[PDB]
Amino acid sequence: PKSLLSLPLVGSLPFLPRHGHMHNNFFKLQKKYGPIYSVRMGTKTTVIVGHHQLAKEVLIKKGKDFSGRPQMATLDIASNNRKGIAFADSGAHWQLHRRLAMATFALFKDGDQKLEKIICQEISTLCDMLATHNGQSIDISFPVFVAVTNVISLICFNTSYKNGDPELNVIQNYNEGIIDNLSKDSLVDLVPWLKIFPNKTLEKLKSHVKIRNDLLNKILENYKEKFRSDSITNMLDTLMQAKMNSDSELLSDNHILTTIGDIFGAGVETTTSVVKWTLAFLLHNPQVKKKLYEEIDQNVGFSRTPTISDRNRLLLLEATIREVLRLRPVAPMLIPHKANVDSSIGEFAVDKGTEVIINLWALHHNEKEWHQPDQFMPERFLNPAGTQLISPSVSYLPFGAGPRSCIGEILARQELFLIMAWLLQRFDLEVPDDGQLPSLEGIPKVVFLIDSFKVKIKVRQAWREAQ
Amino acid sequence: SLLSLPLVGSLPFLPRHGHMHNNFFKLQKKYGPIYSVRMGTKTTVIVGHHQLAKEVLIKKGKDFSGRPQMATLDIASNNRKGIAFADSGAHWQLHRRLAMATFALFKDGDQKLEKIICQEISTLCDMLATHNGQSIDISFPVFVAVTNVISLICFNTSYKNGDPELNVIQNYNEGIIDNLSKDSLVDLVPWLKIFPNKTLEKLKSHVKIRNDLLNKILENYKEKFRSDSITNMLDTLMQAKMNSDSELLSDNHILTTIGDIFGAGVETTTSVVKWTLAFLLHNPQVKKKLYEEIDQNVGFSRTPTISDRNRLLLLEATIREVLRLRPVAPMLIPHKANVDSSIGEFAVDKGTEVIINLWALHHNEKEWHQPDQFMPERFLNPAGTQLISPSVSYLPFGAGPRSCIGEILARQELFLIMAWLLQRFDLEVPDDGQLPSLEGIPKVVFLIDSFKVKIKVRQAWREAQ
Ligand code: HEM
Ligand code: HEM
Ligand SMILES: [C-]#[N+][C@H](C)[C@@H]1CC[C@@H]2[C@@H]3CC[C@H]4C[C@@H](OC=O)CC[C@]4(C)[C@H]3CC[C@@]21C
Ligand SMILES: [C-]#[N+][C@H](C)[C@@H]1CC[C@@H]2[C@@H]3CC[C@H]4C[C@@H](OC=O)CC[C@]4(C)[C@H]3CC[C@@]21C
Repeated sequence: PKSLLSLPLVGSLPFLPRHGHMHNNFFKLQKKYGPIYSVRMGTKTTVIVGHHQLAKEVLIKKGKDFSGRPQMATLDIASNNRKGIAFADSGAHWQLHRRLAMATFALFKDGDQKLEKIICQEISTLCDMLATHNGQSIDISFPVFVAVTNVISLICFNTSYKNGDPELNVIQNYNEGIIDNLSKDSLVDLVPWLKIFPNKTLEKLKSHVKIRNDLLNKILENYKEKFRSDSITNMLDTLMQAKMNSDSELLSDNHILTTIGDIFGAGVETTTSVVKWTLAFLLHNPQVKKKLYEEIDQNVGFSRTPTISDRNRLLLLEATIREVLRLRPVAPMLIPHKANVDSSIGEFAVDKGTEVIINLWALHHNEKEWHQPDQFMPERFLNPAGTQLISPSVSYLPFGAGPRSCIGEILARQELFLIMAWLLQRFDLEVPDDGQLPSLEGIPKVVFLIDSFKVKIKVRQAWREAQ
Repeated sequence: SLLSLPLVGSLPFLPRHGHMHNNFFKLQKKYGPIYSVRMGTKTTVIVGHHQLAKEVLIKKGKDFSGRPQMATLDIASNNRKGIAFADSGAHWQLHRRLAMATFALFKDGDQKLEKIICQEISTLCDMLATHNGQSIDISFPVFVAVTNVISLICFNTSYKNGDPELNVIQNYNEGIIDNLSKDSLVDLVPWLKIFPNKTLEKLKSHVKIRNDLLNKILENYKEKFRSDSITNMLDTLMQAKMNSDSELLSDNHILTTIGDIFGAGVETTTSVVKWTLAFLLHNPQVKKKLYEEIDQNVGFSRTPTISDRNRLLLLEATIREVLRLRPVAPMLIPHKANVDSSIGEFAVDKGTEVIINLWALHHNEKEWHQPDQFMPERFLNPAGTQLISPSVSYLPFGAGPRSCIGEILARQELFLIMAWLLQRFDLEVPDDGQLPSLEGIPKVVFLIDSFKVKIKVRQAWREAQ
């Protein structure tokens, strides 16, 4: 029986570009194809991994095999040709700067530079500014941005900004610009639209990165006179020292600049996003918010301000931060990895140079590893009696794992806990007067961001009477 | 057999569709330049020709110098205190007089208005220059500059960079403007009283923050005031009360007058600057001529001064054309008949609200050539060597008893901001090509949608520094 012919197929993708969130689109495909599959774009083959078993083989068991980074035209501009840490390929450059960066956080282990003290100082500044807005609905994005930017500038240069220093608006402006132009889908851009049609994405990215580089360069030069081999106390000292003791090819001035830029961008954008997400979920869940005010008042009161040691007491607050980092991870697909050598994932072959994506969203929403994964439930991280924190699932990796794992996790966890505890001790946070709630859908950029929203700020009466 | 339906109400256009001032203007084709509308028991008269407008504001200004009472205006003005929304009477008359007498304290000296103004503009230009090569919204830096100028006129104080109080003011200013009215204070249908809403409660909560902030300043000034140092607006008001009428100089009355001056000085000037920048982004040809004008007449050996209004004629005509096309108050503030009177020989009863449609006057096709078009040249002789007044149908600052009292301040603020900015900065379209929408948002002030501008330090200024 004759039959019409099937049309020649020159290309095929399993979902529509720019429709839906990529991480969720990859996760939905796991019903059809399993937890690991590949897609080819020209000559580049990419592998997506969506189960914690296989993710741990990529990140840990074989971490060094898959520690590379793929080269992207956008990340080249941002990383000054793959310098820095996050977007540098595995190699001597990345191995050294990563280690020196991790070593700087020991300069702030304890003493007067104890991170908790640096953080609580800026948090005090932030809470004071916020209190002037008593009774008003405001967007707290910038006040937080300034606080974390000062904590990071103290770690990097032992310098901090003064209220109103226009530099803070200049950085805000080129951070905004680069994040808006770098990627529209969690750094996983299947189709290379940038190279098919005429656009100015790369030209915009250069403009913003020029202002960033020139600003950092001005600081790094004015610091060449301040430096003393006897006084290493910040990240810039650590780097400048190794350059003197040298290799010196690796610690060039552009290499140092770009490595500082990564720490700054990483430390400000991630932390500020997660605070905003946490506020948003509490506006949608006043029942959790009420319980957090009760916990913070019974365990800390108002005689003092929260300290890191309160982490052992404010368990629901720690469970909320954990639940927010599960639901809305800062990087729902981490940063793309790359196979440094021929290797394998779950017995499947993977050739050298293959881009490997870990779908963190899939891991955090596996219906077999989590009860009601779509729901904001801080209790999932506490025992039934709410007296002890737990780890309900092994499919939980907000900070990654292995050689490319996060180096600022300690800082981030202290900033988050303290910001939230200080804010909750002093302020009622309510829906703005016109009743709008933030959309919890999110915008998947290099960072998984939430749409800007306003919050009604009111100084709590319990905290007022206590004065 | 078939009859017409009983008709219980009729309005000549659809509420909340289009801009009111323009809907009123369109109706003149059909009804003439003056007609009336009756809402319940309140009759309102709309006036749309310069001849009749000048009879209401000037020839009969005293007959029509009242203000209609509105629930929303009552909250903003603490029950019709202040000046702008105060009914004609002793209170309004005295405070307006004292507010105007305050500007003579700044006619010359170390505190000459041009010195106060140029100081702030210098700070603004230094802040804006840090943004070299970036696209920004210049709303807040201007708001802060002008808030400092007015604060210096009222208290001889200014805010330092970063003072969170400026964000607090910006917040409740935005809140009050957003909830005061949706259409130039000419809200025909009283929706606020028909359906459940929280408009008046949002306004109260914003005004409370304003009143509390102002009260703190005023009661901390009682410990500063001296009879021998009268140098600002608060001094002028306190002296009058010391020399006393004193019943009209209550603390609330002084607060509300100061509130009116701060709000009027800051939100009007900030809007006009944003409107001027928008039009030049749409008219690069005018923008180039301005750069050429200022370069040849002021150069880069010094910053512009007020005396430069004699040479920067295109800049002065551009400002005039922006106040014609996008008046801060397209329908002024509503007036009211204090007595039984007449307009154009028609009877107007006492208590009748009377609205002057300035938009109609400024777009009259018989009085202006291509009134829809942005044409700074219309205010210069064909040779571009002297400013002219091409029509009598031009009243951006009102006229008569309720006319603007800050015109002089505003005209110097506007001229100097633009001159300094054009001397030093290239102002161009942001990187993604978006241009501002010139349609506007008719609120208590005729506002322009928020937009951004790429700011760059000019090479001429650079080289010459
Ligand atoms: C809640 C906050 C944060 C979360 C959830 C987070 C998560 C992550 C993730 C998902 C990655 C990619 C992991 C991978 O490729 O396997 C990463 C890497 C990185 N993180 Fe963060 N991060 C946070 C905060 C911070 C802070 C405060 C800093 C700096 C002080 C920082 C510095 C970095 C850097 C420099 C990298 C690049 C590391 C590399 O490629 O070797 N992060 N982090
Ligand atoms: C471009 C800037 C400005 C424009 C176009 C403008 C225009 C106007 C207009 C049209 C009126 C209403 C006239 C009427 O109701 O018949 C008015 C009134 C008023 N203006 Fe302005 N004005 C400006 C700036 C200022 C400034 C800088 C101040 C104070 C420093 C100020 C203070 C006032 C006050 C207090 C009134 C109320 C007068 C009264 O009701 O007796 N304005 N202005
Ligand atoms: C964790 N995490 C995240 C996975 C990463 C950490 C840092 C890293 C980059 C580093 C560069 C920087 C440039 C800054 O724009 C100018 O400076 C904007 C913000 C970035 C793009 C951040 C965004 C988060 C990241 C991808
Ligand atoms: C000319 N003109 C202008 C068109 C008018 C002059 C002043 C007047 C009022 C006075 C009160 C003030 C309260 C401020 O909110 C807190 O302070 C917000 C801004 C206002 C509402 C301004 C708006 C402009 C005006 C109607």
